[PDB]
Amino acid sequence: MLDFEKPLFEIRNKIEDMLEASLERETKKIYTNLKPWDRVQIARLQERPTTLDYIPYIFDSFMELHGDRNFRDDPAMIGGIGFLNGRAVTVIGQQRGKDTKDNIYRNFGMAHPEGYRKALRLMKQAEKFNRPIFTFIDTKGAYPGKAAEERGQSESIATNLIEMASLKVPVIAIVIGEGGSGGALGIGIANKVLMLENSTYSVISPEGAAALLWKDSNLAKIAAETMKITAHDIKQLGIIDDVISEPLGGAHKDIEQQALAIKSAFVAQLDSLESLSRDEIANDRFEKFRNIGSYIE
Amino acid sequence: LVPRGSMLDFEKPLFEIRNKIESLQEEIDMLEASLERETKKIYTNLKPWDRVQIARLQERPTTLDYIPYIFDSFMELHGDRNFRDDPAMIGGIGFLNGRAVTVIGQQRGKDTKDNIYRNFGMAHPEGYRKALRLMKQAEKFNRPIFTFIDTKGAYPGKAAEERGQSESIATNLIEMASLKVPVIAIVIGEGGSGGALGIGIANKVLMLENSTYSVISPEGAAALLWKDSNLAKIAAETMKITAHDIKQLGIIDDVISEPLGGAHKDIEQQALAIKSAFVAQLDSLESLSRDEIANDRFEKFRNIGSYIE
Amino acid sequence: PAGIMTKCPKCKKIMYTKELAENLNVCFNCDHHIALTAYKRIEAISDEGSFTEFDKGMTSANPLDFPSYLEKIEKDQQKTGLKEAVVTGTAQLDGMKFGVAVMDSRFRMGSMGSVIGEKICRIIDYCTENRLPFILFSASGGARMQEGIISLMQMGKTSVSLKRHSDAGLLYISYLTHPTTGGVSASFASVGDINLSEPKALIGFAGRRVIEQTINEKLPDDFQTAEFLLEHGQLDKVVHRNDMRQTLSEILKIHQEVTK
Amino acid sequence: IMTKCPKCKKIMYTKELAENLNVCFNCDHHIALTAYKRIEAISDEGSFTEFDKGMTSANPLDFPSYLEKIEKDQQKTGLKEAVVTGTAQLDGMKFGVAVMDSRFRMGSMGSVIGEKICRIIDYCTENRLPFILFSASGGARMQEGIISLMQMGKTSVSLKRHSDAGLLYISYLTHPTTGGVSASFASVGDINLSEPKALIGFAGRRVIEQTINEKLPDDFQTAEFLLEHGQLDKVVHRNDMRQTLSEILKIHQEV
Ligand SMILES: [Zn+2]
Ligand SMILES: [Zn+2]
Repeated sequence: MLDFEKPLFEIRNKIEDMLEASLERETKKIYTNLKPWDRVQIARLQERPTTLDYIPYIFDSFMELHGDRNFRDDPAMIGGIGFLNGRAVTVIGQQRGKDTKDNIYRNFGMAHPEGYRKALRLMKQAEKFNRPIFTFIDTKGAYPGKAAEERGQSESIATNLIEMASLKVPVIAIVIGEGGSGGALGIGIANKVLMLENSTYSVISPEGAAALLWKDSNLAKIAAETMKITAHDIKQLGIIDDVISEPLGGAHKDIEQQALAIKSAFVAQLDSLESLSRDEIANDRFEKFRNIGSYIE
Repeated sequence: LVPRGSMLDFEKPLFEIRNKIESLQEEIDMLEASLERETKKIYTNLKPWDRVQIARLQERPTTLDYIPYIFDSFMELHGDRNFRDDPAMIGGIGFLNGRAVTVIGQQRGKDTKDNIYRNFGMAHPEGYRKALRLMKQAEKFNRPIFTFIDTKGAYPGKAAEERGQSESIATNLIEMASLKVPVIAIVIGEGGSGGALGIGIANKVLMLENSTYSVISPEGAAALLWKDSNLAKIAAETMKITAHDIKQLGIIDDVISEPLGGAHKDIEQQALAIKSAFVAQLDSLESLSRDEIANDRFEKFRNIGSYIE
Repeated sequence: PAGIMTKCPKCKKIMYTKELAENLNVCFNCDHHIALTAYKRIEAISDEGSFTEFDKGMTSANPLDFPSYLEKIEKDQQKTGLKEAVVTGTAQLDGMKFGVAVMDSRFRMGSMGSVIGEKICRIIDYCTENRLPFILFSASGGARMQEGIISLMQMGKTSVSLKRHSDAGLLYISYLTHPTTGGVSASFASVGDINLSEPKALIGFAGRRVIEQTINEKLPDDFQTAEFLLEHGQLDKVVHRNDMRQTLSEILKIHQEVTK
Repeated sequence: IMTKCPKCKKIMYTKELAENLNVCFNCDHHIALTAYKRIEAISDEGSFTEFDKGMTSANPLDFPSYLEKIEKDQQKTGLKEAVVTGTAQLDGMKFGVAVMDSRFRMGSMGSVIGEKICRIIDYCTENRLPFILFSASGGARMQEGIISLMQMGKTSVSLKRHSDAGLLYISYLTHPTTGGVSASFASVGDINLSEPKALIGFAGRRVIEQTINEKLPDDFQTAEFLLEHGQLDKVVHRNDMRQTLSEILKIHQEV
């Protein structure tokens, strides 16, 4: 039970009819008027659906592929090949972990450099065979570890940025969880970017911004709101292409329905790129990122 | 490898003759002129196993020994951008008579402490990946690549297997295959099997006359074929691992002579012979375009082998 | 009655050969993957009657005049009924055409000499000219030392054909089988667009014995197994032989060039 | 007129220190070099032409106090923003340059820095010039939120086009180079160079120590450490900087 659902916990207690109908009204009211910090908590739920949750509903004959051909197969970054309505595609993304034991195995969807290098290898495979690429962003951030630094965390991300920049196939990214800074952008240099309405995209965690700007990490909520990290915020800035609705209560309430909405958005976004050649697709991505930022001349 | 100072078995005549001329008139110098004759005879008629010992000398010159005599303004560059800077594989950028080039090779180490630091010139996969990164740099800027092969083999270790020794070498073979710049390799030490070939997929391959190039070590072959490691000498002769043998098979393009006694007797003179060979070979490739240069390398390797239809 | 039974090298359980073969030579008692011969491998992954063998008659020469070499080859030919340690050609799986090469470690340990290099090159070049995907089953337990430097160079020879095939935008599936060691491991076996292997297959550059001796330590049990290589990022997938045919069919379908 | 070395506490004359390119005479500690001084040290006198000198930051997120914080850093440093860009020559060879200055909002990268960097890179591409970028960044430009994150992608597209044109990019990582700057243009030079003891990495020492619950080595994240771990082509003492750059430029001089 989240904090903002306390009204419904109070109302559901003076039931264990008029109240019944109110409770339903109050549920719809709360979930149709979510505040930024409410959305952040929905994004951070253990049961927030993962990349491997959605794939079977969206793609056919998905085959998971492992490794960076260099060091390790990173459990936090998955990928493979499949079909989208008969069109061969590559799919990559961070994999959070469905339960507690799984969270440790998946390192909470926090990739090591080997994870980024694996993503890159799979994207270069897609490019060679002219397959569109779909990426699922779902990470609180790249892993801030000792071994991650030794193995070139920064380099692995930075290389993905410049290699994704000039990819000659369509790339479509969607944030399905948190969008943790450079670690999210490391598989986010796409022609089109989507976000679930309750997903986030931030240059730094709200807790991190709070501790730095106000020296109090308990002001995370204000930091979140001031940075404007919600899907609708990012869309207002023209940085993402579309916001995808979630079922009432959040994506975890109906994975199948959520997946069908994602699939539909994938199709529409990919279709908008249909007429572009290999060189034009890369140039399209160039123009997208080159023109982000506001400044006074 | 052979520790500095100890005499090789095939030098016995010379050491025998040495004492006598030291257990001395007209005759003493008869021996002195005879010793000089015998030195030239022995070193002009070297046997395969004699050459193998010379190649394995601790003081055999290394890649970093030759570079300063051959290339100008050489700048060493480090790392694979992936895991580690391998001490056994060095590389960098410089000039060959005013033309910018990239140079890479195994670095064996000049003394005992240095051997340990350099891992005896036995590269780990990070070493091959570093070599590849620098060659890809060369290709981007259209620089010729020179490689120095000097290795008893890729390192057979636990960490080397974990980090993909096989993959690091295999990837070098396919990426070197299609490089769009000229690539010239020279074996200056031992040519240890796949670990040598990992920087050896070149348009032109040279060998110092006492260097070797083998699919396996003489000791390895002898342990496997005859079950007796002590028959390394016959294994070596039977496999035909000397420079002149490899040239006879058309697998290398030229044998570079060493000073009398071996390359270690005159590094500068050796280097100038290498430099001269590098210039000649590179010139012979001058009229080839970026695609032709790759195709030239394709034909070179594609046509190696003998079989009965 | 002899031949009709097979004993599992790992668990020592005796099985009808017929039943074992129908299980694609996987021990049904302990799941140990027993070597599959070249023709049986091809049979397991292709449509009945679709296999066309290439260069079936090519045979080894003795370019170094290595003593006793052509005699050792003849014995392996009598023992296995093969000309040399690789079988190449074209086939179809669910109607999709592909080039194939299967190494057989029974013959001279699957060590790669001139014939294996040339046959592999010819099928790869054929696939390049005809824009076909290529699938190579590696199996090699040492070097073909009787051909000396010429054997080493086969690593380079096969690589140039492979890279040209790759540059044409075509699919190469490397299927590493037990064992894949030495020059083969350090050449075509490790550079598939997709690398697949089988449970517990041993893959590496150097052998366990040589490594343990060099580093003076005892290597873990799983050292160099397909599972280990997958953990260390070197394989796309470990495939139980009972999923082999389905796995290859799906990859071929994903990569099928819109055509004809 | 005096400067105290932050590490060995030795007092020096500011003028003599500057002539020594801000390297401590006593302990060899490399003290931060401001943007224009860095440029002066690596170019032929009078060859520098500054680009976009007057570009200034906006407040697209309406973040409270943002523009006030910028004004203060401007007054303190005399910079418009945390990067100075332009063209110059070294030993007669022309190059594009960008020098980040960590005195200004910690050298954190916002829209202005992203745009100024892209403009010089794009200029270099159109005119076939090599490009050198001195990184210095100690955190995120959080006041511009997602827009600052995107600057990593923005600079990368320009950078990859420059690279795809066959042109040289020298990444010169200076102390400190962390976060998004470290995880973008700073780590992908054709040649990566740094300075003795410079700290370079994705995450800070404190966050990593807390995450892993262990003490990190004293050399952790130093340029020397990154060289050992394969991430830098060369660590360069400031005394050799000008000559190293001249040599690299000469090696890469087109046709
Ligand atoms: Zn069994
Ligand atoms: Zn000091």
